[PDB]
Amino acid sequence: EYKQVDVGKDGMVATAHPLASEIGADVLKKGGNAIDAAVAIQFALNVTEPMMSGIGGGGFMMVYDGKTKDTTIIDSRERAPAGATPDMFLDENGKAIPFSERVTKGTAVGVPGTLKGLEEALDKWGTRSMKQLITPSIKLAEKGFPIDSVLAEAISDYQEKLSRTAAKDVFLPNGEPLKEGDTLIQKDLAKTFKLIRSKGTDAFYKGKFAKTLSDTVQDFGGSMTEKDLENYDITIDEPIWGDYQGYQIATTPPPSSGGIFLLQMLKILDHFNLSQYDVRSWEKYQLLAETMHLSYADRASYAGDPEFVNVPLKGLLHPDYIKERQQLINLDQVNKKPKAGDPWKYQEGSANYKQVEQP
Amino acid sequence: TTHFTVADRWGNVVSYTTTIEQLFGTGIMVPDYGVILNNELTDFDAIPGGANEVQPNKRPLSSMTPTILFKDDKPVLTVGSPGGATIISSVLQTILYHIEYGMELKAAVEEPRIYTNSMSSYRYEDGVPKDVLSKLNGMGHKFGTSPVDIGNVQSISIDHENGTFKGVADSSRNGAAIGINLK
Repeated sequence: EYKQVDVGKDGMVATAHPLASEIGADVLKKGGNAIDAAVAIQFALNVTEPMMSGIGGGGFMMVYDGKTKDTTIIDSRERAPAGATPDMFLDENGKAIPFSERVTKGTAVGVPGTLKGLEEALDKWGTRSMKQLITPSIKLAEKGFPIDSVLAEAISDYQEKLSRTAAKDVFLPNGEPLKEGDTLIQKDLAKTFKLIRSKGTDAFYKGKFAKTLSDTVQDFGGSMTEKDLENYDITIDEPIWGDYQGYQIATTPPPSSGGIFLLQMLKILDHFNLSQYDVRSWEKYQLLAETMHLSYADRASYAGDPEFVNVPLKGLLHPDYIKERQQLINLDQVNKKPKAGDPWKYQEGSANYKQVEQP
Repeated sequence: TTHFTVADRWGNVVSYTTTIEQLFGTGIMVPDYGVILNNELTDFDAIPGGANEVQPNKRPLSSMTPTILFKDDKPVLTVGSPGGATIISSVLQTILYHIEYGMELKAAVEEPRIYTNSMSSYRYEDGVPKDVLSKLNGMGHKFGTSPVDIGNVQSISIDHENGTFKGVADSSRNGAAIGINLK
């Protein structure tokens, strides 16, 4: 029996898969810290929740350091390869390739960062070796585990794109999707984890794996090279901070839109004193929906990778800008043409990009 | 995408959102190596010229929102979720329900969410009342005929007075919270 709520005196783990939570908790019980446990959990989720994350991808890992009292983010968001181009998702007529078609092409594959992120996290805060931490996941991959309902539904839902690639041998053996309770065995992933254990992250970013990954991306139409993999490094990001209702909030900056617009929606909604409305009242949902429209419009207009583009952060969160936006919201009427605001009236500078509506 | 969180006895706290973009990413597996490849670059704008256009060596805009809240200069709450653009809304709503509405953390996490980023894109979870949906659609909203789950919030709260941790996993997946009690 696993539970979805727990309490403890000496630490806590919460993940989307019981086997991963077990592995993270085990690390802590054996004297590892939260960063060691988080690294072990990522490997475990890579095996047991393989549709959602892993060393083929990237992420944002926010860590509060209990010794230095600093909060920092290991940003392992994937990079576009050197051969990527602004128009790479357009057809010959200069119109967007339909999303569902884009998803399965090699051009969609970013240079993976997750493994580089785990290595950096251990370098900064680790007290356990990557060799210790990856070992339980090598065993889950090699020996297998019975698949949960979420995984089973995923294999079924995504049967078509899995059927087009080498993934078919793992998830659709004999041409049939594995069912809830069936054993999933991932021998090749096990082998890859053994190579990482023996040779370090070079097993991934260099050598035969890097060549094979690159060649495969190219077979599916993408431009990624071995040099792209060699060039990759994570970035250390400073959180963006805001105040809400007596709390300081540390959240994720560009290249995520998440922190700025979490803070902006909180700031807009804080004007309304939402608790005055019952938690299931139409008034509450109205105010939520209207705020979301304004903030998501700003996101579409103004957010991108801050190594490349000017995100008007000061402007977007300026108390006077918030006021302007909040003033656009009524209980009894809906904005039928919500648009981005002009955060540039509330800070210096200008966009080094244009306003282009997406299909 | 998945979101997880860990806190230890030395006061370290981790809030980590991680993804391969779509479920199973591109669907492409590196042959003989078992690695499923992300489709993350489709998070870029298809039509260039704007803030989130494709460039070489550029990273596609994310909506992942791993977050830690502090009180009296100590971490007290961790929040994050999978779900693409809906993430910002799931984290917002969890914070609103826990703090603005003062709801207990599991309750705050389980409270039915909504999401809408435009006049032609609406989602709601089971439990948003039918008459509420009638009222909102009556004003020009476009909520659909059935609910969908939105997000999957894992969260840890930390009580520094009593020296305890509380873990919560969202019922939208089969997640587990496991507390540590040494000895």
